[PDB]
Amino acid sequence: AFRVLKPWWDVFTDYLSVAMLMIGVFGCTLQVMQDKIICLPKRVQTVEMKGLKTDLDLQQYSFINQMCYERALHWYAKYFPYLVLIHTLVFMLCSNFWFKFPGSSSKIEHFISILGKCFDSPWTTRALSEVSKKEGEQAKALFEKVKKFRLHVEEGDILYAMYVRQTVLKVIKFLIIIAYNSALVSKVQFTVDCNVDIQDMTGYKNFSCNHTMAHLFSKLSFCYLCFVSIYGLTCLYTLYWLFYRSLREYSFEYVRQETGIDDIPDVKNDFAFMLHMIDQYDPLYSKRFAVFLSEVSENKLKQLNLNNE
Amino acid sequence: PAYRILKPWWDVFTDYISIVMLMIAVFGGTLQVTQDKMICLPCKWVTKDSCNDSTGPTGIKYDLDRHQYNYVDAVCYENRLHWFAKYFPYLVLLHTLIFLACSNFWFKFPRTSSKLEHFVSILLKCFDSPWTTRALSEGVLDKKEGEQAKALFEKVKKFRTHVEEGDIVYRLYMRQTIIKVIKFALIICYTVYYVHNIKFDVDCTVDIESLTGYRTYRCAHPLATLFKILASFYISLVIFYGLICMYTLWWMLRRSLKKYSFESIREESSYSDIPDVKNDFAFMLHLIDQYDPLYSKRFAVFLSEVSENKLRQLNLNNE
Amino acid sequence: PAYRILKPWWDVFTDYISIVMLMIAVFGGTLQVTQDKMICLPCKWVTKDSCNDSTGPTGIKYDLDRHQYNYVDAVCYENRLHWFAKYFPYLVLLHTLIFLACSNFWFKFPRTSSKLEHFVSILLKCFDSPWTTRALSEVLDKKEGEQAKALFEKVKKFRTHVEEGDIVYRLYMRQTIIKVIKFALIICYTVYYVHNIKFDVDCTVDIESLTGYRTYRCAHPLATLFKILASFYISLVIFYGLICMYTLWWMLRRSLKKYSFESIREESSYSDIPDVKNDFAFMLHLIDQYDPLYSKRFAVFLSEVSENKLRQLNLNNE
Amino acid sequence: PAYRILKPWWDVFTDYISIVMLMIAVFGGTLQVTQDKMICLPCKWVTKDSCNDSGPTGIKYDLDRHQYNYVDAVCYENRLHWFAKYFPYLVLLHTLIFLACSNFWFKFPRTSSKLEHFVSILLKCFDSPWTTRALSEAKALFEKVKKFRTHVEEGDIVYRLYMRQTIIKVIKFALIICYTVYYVHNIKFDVDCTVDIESLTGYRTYRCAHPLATLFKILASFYISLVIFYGLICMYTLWWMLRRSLKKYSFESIREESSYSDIPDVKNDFAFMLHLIDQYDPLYSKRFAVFLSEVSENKL
Amino acid sequence: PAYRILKPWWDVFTDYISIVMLMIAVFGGTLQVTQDKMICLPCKWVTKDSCNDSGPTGIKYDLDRHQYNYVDAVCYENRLHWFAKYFPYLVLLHTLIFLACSNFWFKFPRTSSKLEHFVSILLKCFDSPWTTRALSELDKKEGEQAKALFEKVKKFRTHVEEGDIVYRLYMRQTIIKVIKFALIICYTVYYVHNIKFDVDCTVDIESLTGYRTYRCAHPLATLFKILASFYISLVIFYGLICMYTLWWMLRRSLKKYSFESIREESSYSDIPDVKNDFAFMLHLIDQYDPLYSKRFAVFLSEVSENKLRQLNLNNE
Amino acid sequence: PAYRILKPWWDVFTDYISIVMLMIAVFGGTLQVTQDKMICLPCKWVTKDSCNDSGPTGIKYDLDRHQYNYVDAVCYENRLHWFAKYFPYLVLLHTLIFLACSNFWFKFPRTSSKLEHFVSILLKCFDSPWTTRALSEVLDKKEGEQAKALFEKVKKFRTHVEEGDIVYRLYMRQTIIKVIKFALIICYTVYYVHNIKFDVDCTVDIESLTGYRTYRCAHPLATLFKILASFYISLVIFYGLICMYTLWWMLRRSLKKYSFESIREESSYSDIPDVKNDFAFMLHLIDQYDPLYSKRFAVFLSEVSENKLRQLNLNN
Ligand SMILES: CCCCCCCC/C=C/CCCCCCCC(=O)OC[C@H](COP(=O)(O)OCCN)OC(=O)CCCCCCC/C=C/CCCCCCCC
Ligand SMILES: CCCCCCCC/C=C\CCCCCCCC(=O)OC[C@H](COP(=O)(O)OCCN)OC(=O)CCCCCCC/C=C/CCCCCCCC
Ligand SMILES: CCCCCCCC/C=C\CCCCCCCC(=O)OC[C@H](COP(=O)(O)OCCN)OC(=O)CCCCCCC/C=C/CCCCCCCC
Repeated sequence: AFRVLKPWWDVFTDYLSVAMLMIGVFGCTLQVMQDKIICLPKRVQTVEMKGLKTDLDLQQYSFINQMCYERALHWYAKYFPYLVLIHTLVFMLCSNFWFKFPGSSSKIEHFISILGKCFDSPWTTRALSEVSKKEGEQAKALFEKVKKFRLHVEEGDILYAMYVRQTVLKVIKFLIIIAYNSALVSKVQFTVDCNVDIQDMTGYKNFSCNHTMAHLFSKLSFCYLCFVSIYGLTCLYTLYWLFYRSLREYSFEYVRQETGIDDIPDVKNDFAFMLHMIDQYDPLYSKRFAVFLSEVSENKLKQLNLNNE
Repeated sequence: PAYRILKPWWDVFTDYISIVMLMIAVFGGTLQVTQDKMICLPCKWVTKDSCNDSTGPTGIKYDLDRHQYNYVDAVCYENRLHWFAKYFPYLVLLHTLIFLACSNFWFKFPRTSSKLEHFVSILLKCFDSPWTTRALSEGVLDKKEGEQAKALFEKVKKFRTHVEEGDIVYRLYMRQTIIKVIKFALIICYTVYYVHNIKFDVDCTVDIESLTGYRTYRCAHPLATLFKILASFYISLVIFYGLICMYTLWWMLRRSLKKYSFESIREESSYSDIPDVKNDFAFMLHLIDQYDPLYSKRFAVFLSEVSENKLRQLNLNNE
Repeated sequence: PAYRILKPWWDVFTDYISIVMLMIAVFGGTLQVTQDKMICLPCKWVTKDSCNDSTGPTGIKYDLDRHQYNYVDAVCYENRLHWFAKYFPYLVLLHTLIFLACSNFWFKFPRTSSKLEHFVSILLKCFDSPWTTRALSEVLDKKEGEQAKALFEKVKKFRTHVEEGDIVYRLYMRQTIIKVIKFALIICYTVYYVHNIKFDVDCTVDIESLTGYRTYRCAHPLATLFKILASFYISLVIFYGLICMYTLWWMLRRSLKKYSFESIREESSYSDIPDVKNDFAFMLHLIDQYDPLYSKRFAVFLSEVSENKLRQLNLNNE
Repeated sequence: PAYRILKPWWDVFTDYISIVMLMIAVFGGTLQVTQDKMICLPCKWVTKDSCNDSGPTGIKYDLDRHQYNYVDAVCYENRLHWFAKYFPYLVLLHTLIFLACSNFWFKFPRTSSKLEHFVSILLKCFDSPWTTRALSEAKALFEKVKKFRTHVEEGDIVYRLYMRQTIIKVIKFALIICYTVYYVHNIKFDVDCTVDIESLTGYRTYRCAHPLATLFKILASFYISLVIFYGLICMYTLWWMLRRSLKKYSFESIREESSYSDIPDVKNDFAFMLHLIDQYDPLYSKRFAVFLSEVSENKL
Repeated sequence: PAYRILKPWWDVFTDYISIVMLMIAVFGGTLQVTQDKMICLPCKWVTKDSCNDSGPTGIKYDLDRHQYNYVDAVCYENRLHWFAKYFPYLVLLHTLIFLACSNFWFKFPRTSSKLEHFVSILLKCFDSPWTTRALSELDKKEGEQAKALFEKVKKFRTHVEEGDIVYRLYMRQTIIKVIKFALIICYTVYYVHNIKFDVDCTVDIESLTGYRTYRCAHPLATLFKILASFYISLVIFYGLICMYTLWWMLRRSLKKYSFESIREESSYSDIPDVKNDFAFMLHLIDQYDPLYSKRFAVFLSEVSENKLRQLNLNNE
Repeated sequence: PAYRILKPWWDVFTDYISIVMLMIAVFGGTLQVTQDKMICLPCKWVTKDSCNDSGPTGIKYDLDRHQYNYVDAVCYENRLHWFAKYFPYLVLLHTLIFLACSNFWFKFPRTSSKLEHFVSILLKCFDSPWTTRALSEVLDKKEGEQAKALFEKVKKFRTHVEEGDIVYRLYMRQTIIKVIKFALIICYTVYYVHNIKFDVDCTVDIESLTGYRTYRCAHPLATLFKILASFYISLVIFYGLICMYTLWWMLRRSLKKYSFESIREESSYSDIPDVKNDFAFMLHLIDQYDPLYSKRFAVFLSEVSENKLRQLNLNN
């Protein structure tokens, strides 16, 4: 189960990435339009006014339009949606980066399988009733399974460090995106002074142009900037929650406070990290899984099984 | 999928209204990209920054190129067309996306989503269980069916202990309702205020005399009446959405959804031991009552210790 | 999926007519969005704001720019072309969406959707029950007898649940009434305004200060096409009217809230099948309209004589 | 669909002809919507409202672009033949009515219920293990078959609806061929329009070129060919429903081949759909014979 | 679907080739709809009803835009070759005929019924565990399904050997495909050179325009030549596949299948030498996978039925 | 579909890369079909077939709109490079050929049958209830019959597939073709990507129809068709690198010999032989995807597990 190991901030970032992809696709379809920039030459040769004849054909106007689109419009105003698509693709790929690793996937699947089968175990409810037959043998087998999990997962710390790496990658990518987008968002202007030297072709040298979708691209850039800022705030909170409490150390003393048996130990490394995942999801899962960690609880279960047999 | 039981008639109504509103947003958006322009004609005689408006008739010669006309159209469309006429479909799309996010936030938020999927799964599988019909009819039972019945009883008990502790689902549904109704109020206020600025005839004065020769132009916005009727239809849809939202708020606040009394089911059957469920469990059971009281009636038989006593006795007989 | 049993011939016909109307609605909407325009040429000689209509021939020099022509087209399309000719496909789309909403509010409203799903499940379970064959014959396995008894109890519980109140019948009656009155209004205003879709329009918008001419003659190229999309649409509505009217007659020629099993209780030996009423009666009448065999083999689960026969048969097998 | 066997070769062949007719109708419809127009040019010189044609230099007409568009629209509306303008819509309507005639035998709830009952019992007999034992030499299934026979021999509504559908599908073919053949010569590339817009344009008569006429020609010819095929198929269908009586089916060959000779001669709607079964594959009918003979019921 | 088992490598190759030619037909038709115009400029100096072809300033033709459009339409209709105008429509029609000829095997009700029955019995023989158990050399449900399946196989074998309708239909389909391949290659190879970028039109519209001869450029002519070369290559590949299929049918009698190697490998050495249509569909099975015929052949020998009935007698 | 198991990480990576290349091919083709042209303006001053380039007012060329269109069409046909014109069609064809090379493994009927049968038995063994008990080391009649039939089918399928290697040979050929085509694509695209220029000097000699000899043209989509091409090249490089790694994965170890020493040593069933050829190849592919499938299947081929299964069946 890969949905359960995803906290609220991860789903929020996934939906923000989906919205950013939609913005990029809309910008690309905006760039599909043929009519992009409209240019007019400068210094052309009850008050009644008369029009200024520029003595230019339609083809000369089209040539001026394309020359000023290529050599006067800023590269950001032309290739913003493609950059948005690339950035949102990299953001989406790195969202499940700690999910797709082989060992990470194996330990996550083992944890969710063990936790789910513990959740439908009658003896968990039996031990909760004790705190506040055949199923005894199943509980003994599940205790050996929990010990196997402790030997199989706790020796490593790949998951927490790899999650920290993915979150740091998200934070730095948000920083770079915000930086260059704030630096280049002022380049998307309506009126552009185009100064291409096509005087030998059209007769004029200075042109004043307008980018027709400059306002729409500016609004799209500001919306993308707001989305990236929300993404960065979410990732900054993720970094704060990751680093303010040591996820290499899960204190089960909160279980010890209301539950009388004190034998359950303080798990370390990957076990503590994934238990913090499940605590962010639902703390009842951890408070129930706590009772399967003790050894004197196993001895009491063995005593009950000996009485039954 | 299986969440339809948790969506009452108001939620379905807002779901379909949001779908139609998104269709409106898409239609207005594609028209705005495609055929949104302003055909601008200069005023030959001006008087104090305004058009003067002073043997066969002959056309007025403006001596303007086609591209000077396009430049004038783009400049006046950018500068003097009201922002509402330019950004109505995108504002509608943003509002509908936020409405859909508010209506589907509790389905995606893990803390409430876990409780919701647990409730839906165990309630549906209790509804199709055979021992529910066996108990409500008041023999021999199959081994597999007996194991399913005892497992379902234990799961219902553990879920009842798991859910009644807090009221996260009730609080989230409440907050979604107030957010939706205040956003409806804001949407209707600003849309009604700014809906009259979508005009066919727009007088622009953009100071491009150095490039064209004329200063004031009289532009025609072709998609102004179509955008006006689209905005009126959007306002009507938002009005319906908001009225449904205040009905949902009144339904939430009139009674106490955090307290369920099973007096209807418990008096009807012989089981007088069914407890008065409270908190979040009571809230989603009230939602199911808004869908169908039969689901709650068939689920209440799993909350009584008399029923589990009879099940245990029959299972001991079978074993 | 399994709702096809609850759709009689009139419902299927109205669904197909609504689909065709939606097709012509999106067709006209595409035309109106993409090539809807108005070619307006000024009348050089005029008399009291009216078109006077008065060596090889030479073209009339109007001395108008292309953009002046575009402005004249836009103004006389906005001001003088009738609103019906401009917004007919949108009206057709809105009416088709309203008709579809009225047709599917039966299945989308949760209070009646739950009852409809329960009735469909119970009816299909009784349809596939082997004991019904024996019930229509006049040995079963333990599983067959057990499931027959369980579905007998389920049928009894469902009859207690649904027969208490009529919400399905009331909603169906209201939907038919709303569809009939919508057809009446649609036919009235469409027939009244279909004569304004004309190819030739004389426009007089007073833009002499911007163009130089007062009155113009305009050709609306799509108008004739819209005409063959309008009258045709009217015919469809007429069908959608008459069929719906028949449905209304079917809801008024007899009380659908009283289903009589007289034919079955006379043909079959079981004479104890009660005269079911209310929503149960209404859905049984709908199923009778679909296929009488479903109701015929469902009627054996409403009689206690068949229950006693099943109990005795199960005891004989035991 | 569920009636994969009740449709013989003529039914499926006409269905595919209808599909190809529908796609060419849609192609012609988008053709007429998107770029269908006509380019109209006046005759400058005149001799009794004509043009005389008394290096080379182009002829000036003193017409604006909008005057040309007005002439195009007016001549397209007035002097282009209505067939050349509404051929794809006529084809689309004809194919929609053809598909409605084909699927009304499927959509009517009484006939749909009867067909689904026969299909369900036929398939459950086809997958039944006892028919193999009978052919080598289910009681509730036999009683169901007898009850279905008593239910379905009461009326022949399915055969009557099939007959009516065949008559509509052949007379519509006749009308389509007559009118399309008569009017296919009105799709000309070069037309003459005399629309009397001299007060707005200055010219009276114009020569117009219809760019999509020739395509609309050959497609129409193509359409005619397809219709002919349809009609020919329908023609033989009429023969198939007039040479033999489909309301009475004889099981003589199967009951002679099989050990049981007590299979009665089936009548009515049962006979008609068993004739359809024999047209598709005789195995289904041969197999359903042994689920009908009362001698095999006594053996069952 | 269920007919995937009956289609050998040539059939699936032709299907993918045909869908590719449909893709190029759709592309060509869309481009012929959208940008199949031509740009015609009048020849200023006419010499013997032709073009003399005899700082700089542009040539003034005194023609409106609408006269240019009229000249374009008239010369596109009259003096452009019919191949350059109807290449995508002809390609679509040919591909549709190829699809119809390839799928008429599955749509003719007699042959479709035979093929569906063959597929059903082969698949249920694949699902049968007793078929594997017998080849390896008793459950009640296994015995019932087994007895039903051998009786099914005997009934099918008696049914299908009556007529070789399916083999003759496949022969006719291959012959139609190869002759249509020959005709397509002949006329397309002849007429592909007529797609030219530069054409000269002489349409006699001097009464309306003032010029007699015009020089026209067809912008889509080179793209249409590329598409025609692609179509010719695809049809050449399809035709070579058809040659191999016809040679496969004519190499050995497909109406005569011997199980000699199969019954020599297995303990059962009395599997009969089937013939006609059953032999044909079994040859197609061998073309797809010899394992299907390998596991199906045990249902035809009398020794296998004798031991099946002996084991049923032991069970009963 | 069912063949998701047989696709390792390199295969799904190339699938996503091919999907992205098809996406950019569709985008480039849409741009090429819709708005690919060039704006050509005549050069008033000509010197040695080139432009001299020796308030302000415009230059009057005295050319109609249709003369401009004719000049644009002729200089797009004759002087713009073929790579700039046909880059979207080339990337579309290359992506189609790469997808065909990827899926010819799945579509070839012999290898399709082998892969489908392998995947079917592997999925029914992976979900077999007997595997959990065997790994944990009475039997239900239905479950025992299913286990016995599954064991016999695994044995006979191993004998059926061990005879020859056709799946490995096709995979080898597909990887070789995919790397050779990658090399050719990179070479020719890198060589011809420099011909996509925004400014093109055209000289087409239409002075008789236009009046000018040399024109200067702007190709509006050139720069875009530059960067997309670069992007395309980047994707191809990635594709090639992945293919190169796959080629190395074919050569560093013998893919036709599989040893169960990773399972037979750990498990008590040390009697597992070394499978060979195609069976070894698909088992190595499973190990590339997930070793759990091969580990759970490995108990169904050893004979000690067969002995213990027969003992459990006898105990019932
Ligand atoms: C906010 C999200 C919005 C999502 C946007 C989706 C993608 C948008 C990008 C579009 C991609 C390519 C389409 C561009 C076509 C532009 C052609 C263009 O502008 O040419 C100008 C010219 C101006 O048109 P007139 O004839 O004056 O029309 C005036 C109407 N009386 O237009 C043309 O020549 C043809 C226009 C092409 C239309 C293309 C779009 C049509 C969309 C179909 C609408 C579907 C209707 C649905 C049902 C309607 C209600 C029943
Ligand atoms: C592998 C090859 C596959 C080829 C498939 C191509 C599909 C399209 C084929 C049909 C072509 C139709 C031609 C339409 C031309 C109509 C007249 C014309 O020239 O239109 C120009 C007009 C100018 O824009 P206006 O809206 O007027 O701008 C100013 C007002 N805002 O519109 C256009 O730009 C083109 C008109 C529509 C053509 C394109 C239609 C399909 C476009 C698909 C968009 C692809 C976007 C992909 C999104 C993600 C990208 C990473
Ligand atoms: C019953 C059918 C219902 C569906 C109909 C839906 C209508 C189409 C929806 C898309 C709206 C876009 C249409 C825009 C039209 C106005 C734009 C305009 O001014 O175009 C000018 C210009 C007119 O001249 P040309 O075509 O160059 O003439 C050359 C002479 N041979 O037209 C264009 O450029 C094309 C305009 C856009 C066309 C896009 C839609 C065409 C659809 C193609 C249908 C066939 C597709 C598959 C082909 C099958 C193989 C044969």
